[PDB]
Amino acid sequence: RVQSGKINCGDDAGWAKVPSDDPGRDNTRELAKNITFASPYCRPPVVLLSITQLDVEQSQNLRVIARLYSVSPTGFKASCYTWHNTKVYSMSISWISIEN
Amino acid sequence: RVQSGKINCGDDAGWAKVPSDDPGRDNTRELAKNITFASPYCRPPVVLLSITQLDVEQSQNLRVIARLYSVSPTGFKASCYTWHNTKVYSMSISWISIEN
Amino acid sequence: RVQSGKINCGDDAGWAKVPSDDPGRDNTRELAKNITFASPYCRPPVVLLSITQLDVEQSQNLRVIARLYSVSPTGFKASCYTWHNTKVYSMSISWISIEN
Amino acid sequence: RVQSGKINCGDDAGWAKVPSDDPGRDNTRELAKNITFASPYCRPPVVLLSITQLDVEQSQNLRVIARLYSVSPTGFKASCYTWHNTKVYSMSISWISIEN
Amino acid sequence: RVQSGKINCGDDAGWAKVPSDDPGRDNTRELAKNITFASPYCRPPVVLLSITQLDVEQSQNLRVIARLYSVSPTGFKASCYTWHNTKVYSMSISWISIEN
Amino acid sequence: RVQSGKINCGDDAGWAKVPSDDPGRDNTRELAKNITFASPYCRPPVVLLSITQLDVEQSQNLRVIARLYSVSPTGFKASCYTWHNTKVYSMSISWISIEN
Ligand SMILES: CC(=O)N[C@@H]1[C@@H](O[C@H]2O[C@H](CO)[C@H](O)[C@H](O)[C@H]2NC(C)=O)[C@@H](O)[C@@H](CO)O[C@H]1O
Ligand SMILES: CC(=O)N[C@@H]1[C@@H](O[C@H]2O[C@H](CO)[C@H](O)[C@H](O)[C@H]2NC(C)=O)[C@@H](O)[C@@H](CO)O[C@H]1O
Ligand SMILES: CC(=O)N[C@@H]1[C@@H](O[C@H]2O[C@H](CO)[C@H](O)[C@H](O)[C@H]2NC(C)=O)[C@@H](O)[C@@H](CO)O[C@H]1O
Ligand SMILES: CC(=O)N[C@@H]1[C@@H](O[C@H]2O[C@H](CO)[C@H](O)[C@H](O)[C@H]2NC(C)=O)[C@@H](O)[C@@H](CO)O[C@H]1O
Ligand SMILES: CC(=O)N[C@@H]1[C@@H](O[C@H]2O[C@H](CO)[C@H](O)[C@H](O)[C@H]2NC(C)=O)[C@@H](O)[C@@H](CO)O[C@H]1O
Ligand SMILES: CC(=O)N[C@@H]1[C@@H](O[C@H]2O[C@H](CO)[C@H](O)[C@H](O)[C@H]2NC(C)=O)[C@@H](O)[C@@H](CO)O[C@H]1O
Ligand SMILES: *[C@@H]1O[C@H](CO)[C@@H](O)[C@H](O)[C@H]1NC(C)=O
Ligand SMILES: *[C@@H]1O[C@H](CO)[C@@H](O)[C@H](O)[C@H]1NC(C)=O
Ligand SMILES: *[C@@H]1O[C@H](CO)[C@@H](O)[C@H](O)[C@H]1NC(C)=O
Ligand SMILES: *[C@@H]1O[C@H](CO)[C@@H](O)[C@H](O)[C@H]1NC(C)=O
Ligand SMILES: *[C@@H]1O[C@H](CO)[C@@H](O)[C@H](O)[C@H]1NC(C)=O
Ligand SMILES: *[C@@H]1O[C@H](CO)[C@@H](O)[C@H](O)[C@H]1NC(C)=O
Repeated sequence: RVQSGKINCGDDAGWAKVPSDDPGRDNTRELAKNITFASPYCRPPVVLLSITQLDVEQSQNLRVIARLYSVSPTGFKASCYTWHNTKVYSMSISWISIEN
Repeated sequence: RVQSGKINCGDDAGWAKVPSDDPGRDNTRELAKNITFASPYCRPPVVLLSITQLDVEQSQNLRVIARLYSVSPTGFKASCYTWHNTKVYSMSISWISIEN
Repeated sequence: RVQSGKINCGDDAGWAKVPSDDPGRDNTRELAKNITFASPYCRPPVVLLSITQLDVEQSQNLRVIARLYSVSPTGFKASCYTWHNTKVYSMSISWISIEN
Repeated sequence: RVQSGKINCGDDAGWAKVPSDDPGRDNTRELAKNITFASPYCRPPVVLLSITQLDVEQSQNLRVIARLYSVSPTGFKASCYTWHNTKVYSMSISWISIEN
Repeated sequence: RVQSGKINCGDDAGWAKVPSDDPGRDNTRELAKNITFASPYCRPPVVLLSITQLDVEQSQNLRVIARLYSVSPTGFKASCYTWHNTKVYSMSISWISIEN
Repeated sequence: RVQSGKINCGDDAGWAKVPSDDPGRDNTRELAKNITFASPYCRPPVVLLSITQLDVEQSQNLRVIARLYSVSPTGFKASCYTWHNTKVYSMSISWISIEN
C-alpha cells in the first residue's frame, strides 16, 4: 500500500522554539507534527517529503527545511523547520509512504 | 505502474487570474495544467507533487503553492499558484503517480 | 524495491561553474552529484526529486533548480543548480527511486 | 491483488456431456464452472489451475483435465474434464489469480 | 515476497490414521506437515497447493487430496490425504505463497 | 511481471530414456522441455508447477512427477517424468512464474 498526506504548518508564531542541533544556527523554531498512517504497515515504509507551499518574508533570508526525523511501521515524525531571523508565514509539506 | 512528469509553468504573465478561495488572499493567479497519464490506471493512483524550479522576485514575498486539485484513473489537475504582489518568473512542478 | 536518499549541496562556493544550456541564463553554477543505488535495479527506476532545505540570500532573486539529468539501473546524475547573481547558502535534495 | 478459490466438481454423473474438440476422444464430459472474482481486476489476471483432489475408478484409465478456457478481468471459465469410459467419483481444482 | 517449497509425504505407512470428517469416507490417513515461511509475512499470504508426484496402487482406486487447512503470517498446515483401501506409495505437494 | 504457460508432454513413446537418480527406480523416462520466458526477468522468478492433464494406463501403477530442475532469469528446465512399467498416454504441466 501507498499512503499520502499533507502537513500544513502555518505561521511560525505557533511553531515551537527548539534547541539547535547545528552550531551555526540559532533561534531554531519547528512545527513538528507526528503522523499516523491510516492503514498501518508492518515493515517501515520509505517516506519522501516535499515542500509544496511557501510564504516567506522577503526582507530576510529564506531559511526552511522539510525535516524527516524517523519512520516506523505505524507513522513518522517530520517538521517544518526554520532558524535565525527568517519569518515563515506559511509552509506545507505533502508526503508519500510506500512499502518496499 | 508508476509514471512521472514535469510541469513547467513559466512566467506568471501567462498564468490566469482566478478567484480566491482563501479570504486572506487576493490577486490569486494560477497556471493550472491538466495532465493525462501515458498508460492509464483503472483505479486512481496516489500522486505526489514537488517544486523543483523557482525563480522569484526578491523585493517581494515568496508566495507559491504546488497545488493538487484532483486525481482520476486517467490523469490529474494540478497548478502553480501565487497571490498578491508576489512575482514568479519561473516555477516547475515534477510529479509522480503510483498504483496502490 | 524502493530506495531513497538525500543530497546536501551546501554553500554554492563549492559548486562548480558550468556552461549555460539556456541562453537567457548566465553565471550558471551547479553541485552535480552522481548517485549509486545501494541495491541495484536491472531496469531503470522512476526517480522523483524534492527540494527540502533552502537557505537563500534575500537581497537577490531566488534562483534554484533540483535538476534530474539521467537515470540508469545503477544510479542517477542530479544537481542543485543556480544562476546569475543569486546566492545559495544551502540546498538539499531528497529523492526516491521506485521500480515500475 | 491475488485471489484464490476451489472448484469441487464432484461425481461425473452431474457433469454434462459435451461435444469432443479432439477427434481421438469421445464420450467427453465436463463440469464447467464459471467463476467471478470477489474483488474485480481491471486488466485480466494470470490464472493457474491445480488439481488437488482425485477419486478415480481403478479398473479403467485415469483420464482427467483441469481445463482453463478463458480469463477476463471479472472472472474465468474453467472445468473438470474427462472422456471415454473413465469414471470420476471426485475432482477438485484449486486456483489462483494474480495481477501482473 | 513470494515463497515456495515442496512437501514429500512418502509412503502412507508413515502417514497417521485420522478421524474422518466426511461421513462417506473411512480409513482416512494423512501426512499433515506444518510449514514455516523462511521470511515471515505480517499479513497471511495466499497459498496455492499443487500435487506434483504420484505413485498409487493400480488395483485400487486413486484416492488423494492435497489438503490446505489454514494459513497464518508465519506458515501453514497442509497435508497429503487418502482414505479407504487406496494405497499411496508416494505423494509430493509443491506450494507457493504470495502477499496480496 | 508474472508469466504462465503449458507443457504438453504427450505419449511417453516420445519421452527419452534417462538414467535413474533414485536407486529404487528403473526404466526412468522423461519429457524434459526447456522453457524461455517471453519477457525475461533479471532476477530468477519463483516458479510453481501443476499437473493438469493425466491419461494413464489402469492396469499398471500411476507413476508420475512434474519435475522442476532449475530456474534462471531467462527460463527454466522442467519435465514430465515416469518410471518402471507405468504407461503415460498423456501428461500436461501448466506453470507460473512470479518475480519476488
Ligand atoms: C552568511 C552569514 O553567515 N551571515 C551571518 C548570519 O548567519 C546566519 O545566516 C546564514 C545564512 O543566511 C546561515 O543561515 C547561518 O546558519 C545563520 N547563523 C545563525 C547563528 O543562525 C548571522 O551570523 C548574522 C548575525 O551574526 O550575521 C550574518 O552576517
Ligand atoms: C503579514 C501580512 O498580513 N501582510 C499584509 C499583506 O497580506 C498578504 O501577505 C501575507 C504574507 O506576506 C499573506 O500572504 C496574505 O495572504 C496576503 N494577503 C492578501 C489579501 O493577499 C497585505 O494585507 C498587505 C496589503 O494590505 O498588507 C500587508 O502588510
Ligand atoms: C526580469 C529580468 O529579465 N531581469 C534581468 C536579469 O535577468 C536574470 O534574472 C531573471 C529573473 O530574475 C531570469 O532569471 C534571467 O534568466 C536572468 N538572466 C541571466 C542572463 O542570468 C538580468 O538580465 C539583469 C542583468 O542584465 O537585468 C535584469 O533586469
Ligand atoms: C491406447 C488406445 O488408443 N486405446 C483405445 C481407446 O482409446 C481411448 O483411450 C486412450 C488412452 O487410454 C486415449 O485416451 C484415447 O483418447 C481414447 N479414445 C477415445 C475415442 O476416447 C479406445 O479407442 C478403445 C475403444 O476402441 O480402444 C482402446 O484400445
Ligand atoms: C462407488 C462406491 O461408493 N463404492 C463403495 C466404496 O466407497 C468408497 O469408495 C468410493 C469411490 O471409490 C468413495 O471414495 C467413498 O468415499 C468410499 N467410502 C468409504 C466409506 O471409504 C465402499 O463403500 C465399499 C465398501 O462398502 O463398497 C464400494 O462398492
Ligand atoms: C511396492 C514395490 O516395491 N513393488 C515392486 C516394484 O517397485 C516399483 O514400483 C514401486 C511402487 O509401485 C515403486 O515405484 C518403485 O520405485 C518401483 N521400483 C523400480 C525399481 O522401478 C518392482 O520392484 C517390481 C519388480 O521387482 O516388484 C514390485 O513388487
Ligand atoms: C509525536 O511527536 C512528539 C514531539 O516530538 C513526540 O515526543 C511523541 O513521542 C510523538 N508521538 C508518537 C505517536 O510517537
Ligand atoms: C483540464 O483543466 C481545465 C481547467 O480547469 C478543466 O476545466 C478541464 O475540465 C480539464 N480537462 C480534463 C481533461 O478533464
Ligand atoms: C558522475 O558525474 C560526473 C560529472 O558529470 C560524470 O562525468 C560521471 O560520468 C558520473 N559517474 C558515473 C558513476 O557515471
Ligand atoms: C459461464 O459458463 C457458461 C457455460 O459455458 C457460459 O455459457 C456463460 O456465458 C458463462 N457466464 C458468464 C458469467 O460469462
Ligand atoms: C503443526 O501441526 C500439528 C499437527 O496438527 C499441530 O497440532 C501444531 O499445532 C502445528 N504447529 C504449529 C507450528 O502451529
Ligand atoms: C534445455 O534442455 C536441455 C536438455 O537437458 C539442456 O541440455 C539444455 O542446456 C537446455 N537449453 C537451455 C536453453 O539452457
